[PDB]
Amino acid sequence: SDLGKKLLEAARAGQDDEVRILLANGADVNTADETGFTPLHLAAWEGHLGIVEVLLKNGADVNANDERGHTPLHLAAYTGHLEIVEVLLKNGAGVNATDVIGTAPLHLAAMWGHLEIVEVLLKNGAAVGAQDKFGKTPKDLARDNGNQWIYELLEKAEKDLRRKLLEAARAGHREEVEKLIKLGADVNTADETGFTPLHLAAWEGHLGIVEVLLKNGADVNANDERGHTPLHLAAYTGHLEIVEVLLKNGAGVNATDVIGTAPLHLAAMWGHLEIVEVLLKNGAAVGAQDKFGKTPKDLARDNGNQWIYELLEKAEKDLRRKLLEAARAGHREEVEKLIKLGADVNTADETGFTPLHLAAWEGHLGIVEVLLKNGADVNANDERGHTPLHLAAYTGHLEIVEVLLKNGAGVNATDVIGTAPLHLAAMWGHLEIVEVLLKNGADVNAQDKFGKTPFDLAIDNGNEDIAEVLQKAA
Repeated sequence: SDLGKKLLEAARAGQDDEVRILLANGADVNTADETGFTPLHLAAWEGHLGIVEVLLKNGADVNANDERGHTPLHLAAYTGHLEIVEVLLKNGAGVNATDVIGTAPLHLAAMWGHLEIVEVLLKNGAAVGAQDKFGKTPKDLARDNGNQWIYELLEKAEKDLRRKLLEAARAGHREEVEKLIKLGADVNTADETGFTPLHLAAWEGHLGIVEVLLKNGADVNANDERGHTPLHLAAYTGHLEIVEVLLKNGAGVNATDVIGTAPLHLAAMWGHLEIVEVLLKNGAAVGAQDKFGKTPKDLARDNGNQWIYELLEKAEKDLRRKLLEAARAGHREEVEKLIKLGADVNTADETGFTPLHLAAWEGHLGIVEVLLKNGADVNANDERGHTPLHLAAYTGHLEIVEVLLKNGAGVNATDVIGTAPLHLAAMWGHLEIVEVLLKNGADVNAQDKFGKTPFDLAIDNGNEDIAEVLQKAA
């Protein structure tokens, strides 16, 4: 619009009567130049109050944005035209509008020292905590630029939001909380002992506030000065719903304070059955001990929470059963985790088979290595007196024999019948394994219950090759 082009220049120039003529003619009040500036942008950037008010009466978009997100309120605050600021807000300007850099009007007012404008912007709900791409707040800009009066004004406002926020989270003022967050309050501020608004909201049982704080980016796993997370406090005080929300939002179900106390310790200690079930269902480890060696089960037993003791006792039994089943099936992932939850690595079934036994019998070298480094007894015996090395030689798992011996497997161990690993290897014709056993110092003269030697068993089973080797070894 050529007519709108002259109106833009008429606003930059400041000719009220010329503008009035152009408004009665009908030239678009929201004309825009190449950048995106409208007649109301320039009336505010130059400081023509009367013109501004007149454009507002003809419905100039109070929140028009140029190609970089600058509104008329940005420009008025930049240049320091207080009368235009107050007017623009009277027409519903966005007090917290930000450009593509995240700069708000309060950034500009604070930087250039327009105290009166700063006071007004705050009176209309400006967020003191807003940060730009450089991470600067209006307080930091004032400070860095030497506006001590303004810096102290904003430093005092931030100090008040942190205090009022914490007091609201601890008091249950869901509305007051949501308000203070809009005003820039640091959602992750911490009191003298490190408690955040989330700690307090969980400690006091304000589910609503816990939901708001999380939606706004609160650290769900925030630690006080001693390692207590909000999940700790929710379990301590016993707020099922909060415990659920936190876990849904990524809470550390096994987080431990400086005393090794986890949330499960506290639920069991203070008899919060429902929360105990939620924590176990979400991966809580039953084997965790505090600095006194007490597990969650010890604390329920010591504190008289029997039904909770039963559940934890069952959970322990279930993990040691699943570990045996995982070791057999060949599920390294299931094994590794079950070991973390607290599954006894040296547990045994009815036969006396341990997870290591099952792993050697089924030929799961991966799972074998996991158990060994986790302290699995290499020379564990079953009712038959079998060692994992026995089962390995029985089945021909070469690599599992090497790893077992590597980790100290009794090479000359004998079962109840006196059978040794070398007997099995020669009996079942595992040439390569016979070479490893003898190379690892295996007894060649060993006799079983029948006086038979590994060579004799190589004869009876008719493995010439292994026979010639045992014959050469002797």
